[PDB]
Amino acid sequence: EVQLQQSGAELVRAGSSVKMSCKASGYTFTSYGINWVKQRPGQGLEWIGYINPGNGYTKYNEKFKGKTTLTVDKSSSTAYMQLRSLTSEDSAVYFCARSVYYGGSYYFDYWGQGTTLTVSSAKTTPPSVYPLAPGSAAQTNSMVTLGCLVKGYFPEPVTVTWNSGSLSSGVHTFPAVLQSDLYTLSSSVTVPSSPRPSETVTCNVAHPASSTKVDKKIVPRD
Amino acid sequence: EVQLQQSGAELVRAGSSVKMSCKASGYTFTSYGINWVKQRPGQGLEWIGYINPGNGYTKYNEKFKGKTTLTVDKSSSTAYMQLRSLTSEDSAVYFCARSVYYGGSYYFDYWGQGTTLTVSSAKTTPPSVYPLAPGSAAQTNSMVTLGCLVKGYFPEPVTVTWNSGSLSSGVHTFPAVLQSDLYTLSSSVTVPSSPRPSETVTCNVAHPASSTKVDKKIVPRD
Amino acid sequence: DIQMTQTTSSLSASLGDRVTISCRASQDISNYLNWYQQKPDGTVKLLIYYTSRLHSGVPSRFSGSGSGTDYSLTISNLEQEDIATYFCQQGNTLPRTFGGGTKLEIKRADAAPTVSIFPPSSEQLTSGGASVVCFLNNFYPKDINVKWKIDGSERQNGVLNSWTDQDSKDSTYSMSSTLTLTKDEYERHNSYTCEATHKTSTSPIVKSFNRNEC
Amino acid sequence: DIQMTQTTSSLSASLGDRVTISCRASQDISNYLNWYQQKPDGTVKLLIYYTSRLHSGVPSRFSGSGSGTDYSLTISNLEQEDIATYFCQQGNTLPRTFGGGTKLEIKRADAAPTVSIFPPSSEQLTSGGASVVCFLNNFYPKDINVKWKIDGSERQNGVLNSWTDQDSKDSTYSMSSTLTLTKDEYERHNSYTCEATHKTSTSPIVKSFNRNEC
Repeated sequence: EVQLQQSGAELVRAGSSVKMSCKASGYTFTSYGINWVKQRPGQGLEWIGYINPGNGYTKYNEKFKGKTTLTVDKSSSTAYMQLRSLTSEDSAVYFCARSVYYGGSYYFDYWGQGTTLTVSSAKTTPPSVYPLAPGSAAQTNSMVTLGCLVKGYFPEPVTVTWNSGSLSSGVHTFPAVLQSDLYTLSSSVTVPSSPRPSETVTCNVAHPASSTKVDKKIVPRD
Repeated sequence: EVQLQQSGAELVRAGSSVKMSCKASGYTFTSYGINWVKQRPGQGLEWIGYINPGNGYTKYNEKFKGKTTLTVDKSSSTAYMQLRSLTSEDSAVYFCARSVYYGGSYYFDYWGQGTTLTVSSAKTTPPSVYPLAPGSAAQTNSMVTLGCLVKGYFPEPVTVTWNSGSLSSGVHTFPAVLQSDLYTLSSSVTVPSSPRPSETVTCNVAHPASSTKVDKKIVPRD
Repeated sequence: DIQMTQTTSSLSASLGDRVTISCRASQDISNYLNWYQQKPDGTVKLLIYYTSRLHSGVPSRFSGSGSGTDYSLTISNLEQEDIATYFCQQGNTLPRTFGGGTKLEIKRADAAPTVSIFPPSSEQLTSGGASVVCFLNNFYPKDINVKWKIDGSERQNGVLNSWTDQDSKDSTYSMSSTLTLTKDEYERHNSYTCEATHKTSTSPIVKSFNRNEC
Repeated sequence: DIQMTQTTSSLSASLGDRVTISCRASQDISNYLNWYQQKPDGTVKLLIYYTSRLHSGVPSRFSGSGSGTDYSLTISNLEQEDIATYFCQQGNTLPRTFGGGTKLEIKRADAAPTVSIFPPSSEQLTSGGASVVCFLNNFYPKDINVKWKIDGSERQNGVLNSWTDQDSKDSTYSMSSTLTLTKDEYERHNSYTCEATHKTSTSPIVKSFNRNEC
């Protein structure tokens, strides 16, 4: 079995640098080539370069070229990639892959899990949690939807659960969005109108980075 | 990694001459040329001349030429510019930029922080800090606007501050203008009609070049 | 440079169907087209390489054909786990280029969003902050636009939106939008509205609230 | 010498907008045109070289184009950090020459000036000089006229003005006008008036004060 196993520094100020490791196992490291592909949060796969550990050297994708250095270390059977001038548009997941030949030309047969990189200047900041209830008294008469707002945190991720997890149906946890260098997300839940407020509805949000564990019960009114 | 550091401000008399230095570090100082751009407060960017660090250098712009002179010192990685017959007009910011080449083109890639030149015969003079109390709540109702006037100082900068900083919203500190061969700036602050004069409000101005620190409490009347 | 284009970003097909994804290349790629899959995991495995027809180590239910400029992948028996994103790529010239990918979704019938407005909470108001949140749950398809109105108009500035991937059990979509204002501006107006425009009605769905009806 | 002109001395834009700054050389430049960015604090940096196409290591939101004599720089999703002045330059022929520059400023709702006048502080008069200050704060657009009157008259001489760069929080500008007279001439008039006209009203927000009523 073949395996590209990677990782490296993952959260850095802008203008900084990073070195990503791509460790190959299961074959002889000098018989094939590695490629690094970029994928910003907004889909699309971007080809960067190609290092050939053996007939030694490289070839870069105009655009990453100049800001990207591809090297490798034969002895440790590890290839490396380094991003200089890190900026925000660089915050993304990077994969490495082995190119095989077969008739015609090359193709990527094995992929690393990809190391995530997040170019920020933010500081670990706990999330503020606020309850989201109907509001203007007027239900939605039949079933009722309540929420939980989690604002101003960093970094990711965040754990949101309702009634310790007893509530699992009708729950929507939205991907976090970057307000101002901080993240914000919310989670809705839906229960018959016979439960709330009568029965208790509580969101259990957690933010490991800041050792923040919190339980905001959803009571009526404002 | 590649950087050019320029050297401090230069207050100098009209008629005299000065010599500013540019220092490279992070690359081979002799493989690239050096140019000098001039920028008077009149925004515009100008090109003075270029110089070849490893050769007999030189190449000026018919204009700064004859009044300027570019030099260098291999064994120091430094670039120098010597202005002569100084006058108001020569007052401006001077940047040094490295020339790099790419398939037929010459562009400036790295700039230094630039240096400031001031052509004046002024002496060091502590600023006077006057109280700007408000005489008519006619102008803008329900909020007050107090101020500090800082006149007669030299040279720049001047740092103004309100209530040691605990007061920082609604405060505008205006660029200084050159009055009678000295500087004059002001600053304004806005607070609710309750805070003044109930609670104090004072402007703390500082003039390093004079070892001056003045704290003017703003009181009514005149 | 060689442009790899894949018509249909979002392909809709029901479990069982034989899905076919398409890929076109800005020029004759000489049968050096490869297909990569990507689960919601983010992981990407190799499926078919060399102008289709060539299996790597995946189920036989995956295949490709084509030539010249046009290529297509195929999924004879669409599996639940096959709901992923598919990228074609060319190996004919440098640099290497991938298509824009095609993500799959399931059969669902038109649904129409259940919209919900939520004024800020006491708690956030006391910390001197205000965020108006609105919910658009379980709709179909995923196309949807939201607009905020303060006292009857505008407000683009300060709106933050997020959408969920298709739903595991029901194949719907959900969206959250947040208008975030200062506590001082917030209180300057009484009515807030969340208007949702969906291909389920020509009349925009509307939900609002009057700051003094709580 | 190759004249370089920029289509403007400043442009307005909104965060998230695509911004285009053009340049035009008095003669053919063979695509030998570069673009630089000067941050409000003076620090300058290379943005794009070789006919607005190639870059140093800047966001891929920036990009440029053109040829012959007309060249353009386009910043797509305008960011707060991009509020700056842009310069074009050609390395074609000597002397190298630059373009006038184009400063960005964020668009906002019109805003009239809060105006305040201030009489010479006692302290200052003891000096033999009397300055009269007038602040015109938090207004937009930027363009703005100020006129001084004494018992109703001209005061072309002795005035000195100063303008803030567009504020970072809100998107307003401020200006400070100052009439500097000698205590002598100062005690020779009663009314001192500051009048500020702004395309936000026909009638100027006049402010003033009387020496005898203090």
